[PDB]
Amino acid sequence: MASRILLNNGAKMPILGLGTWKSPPGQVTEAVKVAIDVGYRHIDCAHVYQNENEVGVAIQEKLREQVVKREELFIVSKLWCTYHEKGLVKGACQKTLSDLKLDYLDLYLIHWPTGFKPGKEFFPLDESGNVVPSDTNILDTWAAMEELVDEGLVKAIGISNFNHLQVEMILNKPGLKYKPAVNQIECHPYLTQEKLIQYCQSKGIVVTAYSPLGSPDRPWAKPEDPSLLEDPRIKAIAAKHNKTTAQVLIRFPMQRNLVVIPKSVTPERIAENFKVFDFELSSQDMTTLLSYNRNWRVCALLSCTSHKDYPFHEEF
Ligand SMILES: NC(=O)c1ccc[n+]([C@@H]2O[C@H](COP(=O)([O-])OP(=O)(O)OC[C@H]3O[C@@H](n4cnc5c(N)ncnc54)[C@H](OP(=O)(O)O)[C@@H]3O)[C@@H](O)[C@H]2O)c1
Ligand SMILES: Cc1cccc(Nc2cc(Cl)nc(SCC(=O)O)n2)c1C
Repeated sequence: MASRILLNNGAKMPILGLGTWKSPPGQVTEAVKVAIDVGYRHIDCAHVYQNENEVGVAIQEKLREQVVKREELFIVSKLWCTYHEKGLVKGACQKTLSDLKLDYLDLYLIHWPTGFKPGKEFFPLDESGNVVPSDTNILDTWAAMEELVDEGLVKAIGISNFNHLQVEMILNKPGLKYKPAVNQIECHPYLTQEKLIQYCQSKGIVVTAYSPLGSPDRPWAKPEDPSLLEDPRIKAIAAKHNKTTAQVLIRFPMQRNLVVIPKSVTPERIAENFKVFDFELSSQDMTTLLSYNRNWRVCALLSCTSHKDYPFHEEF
């Protein structure tokens, strides 16, 4: 198991990163500091997570402490849906760089393929509870992302929550300057993403698996929902390998040549989640975990099911 994966831009992306969605501002600074101390070299961030300033504080402390150099870190952020308009992309990227206190990002992603009306609200809703779209399309937003690479503000650009047709739209864009390096998608034993992973890997696009533990802190969770961390079948695989259920869940995507970004703000769990390079799931273990697929999404963006670019009507 190599600890990094080569991207189509020539850079090496660490296969394990720390997620930061739902990491409250007063906890995330310590979380990122613990993560860097433990050995994480990749942090997944987003403007919409509303904590980039605090992530910035942590990165800067560790750089000043000389625990790491900037070139050893791989920092990802994401363009939020209200900034798809071509003329807003650069400003959004610059606000993120300013919050993170960085001169460049390693990877900047279009967070979702759906553009939302610009303004103060992250999720601008109509009276029916559906998001108000922006008059934007994916290809113009991609061209604005490419300008960030030309200016040196970001080393690589990519996408998140794009279906294969939407990726194909970018790959076939007239005058394409840069291919996406990464597609960041939800992926875990209940949503195994076989077809989309096959597709992406066949195009040289690295896949990053989000919500690998099933996002037990997601705010919309319901008691009837499935729970990976409580699944007795996965606990039995963990018990066999003298590991925790979370560690099994993190190792799983690693053996599929995916990047994985488990989130925690608990120092003991940050450390636990990093101890996944000292064991191997068997061929049978992988086949078994893949069989748990149930097409179940944490993140189904249900307020956008009428949006022209909603990604999840397509099979993959
Ligand atoms: N591109 C996108 O649209 C998108 C969407 C979703 C997620 N993401 C990214 O992917 C990351 C991970 O996904 P996620 O945040 O949804 O969920 P996750 O990483 O699947 O689960 C995080 C939850 O699991 C808990 N946890 C972590 N390690 C654990 C352990 N070893 N034992 C027991 N519980 C543990 C965390 O608790 P504590 O924090 O309290 O320890 C938190 O409640 C996000 O933070 C974000 O960076 C991206
Ligand atoms: C309180 C509130 C109001 C409106 C919408 C949402 N849904 C969110 C919020 C955030 Cl920060 N992230 C997601 S999905 C995670 C992602 O897109 O990375 N969904 C939430 C959590």
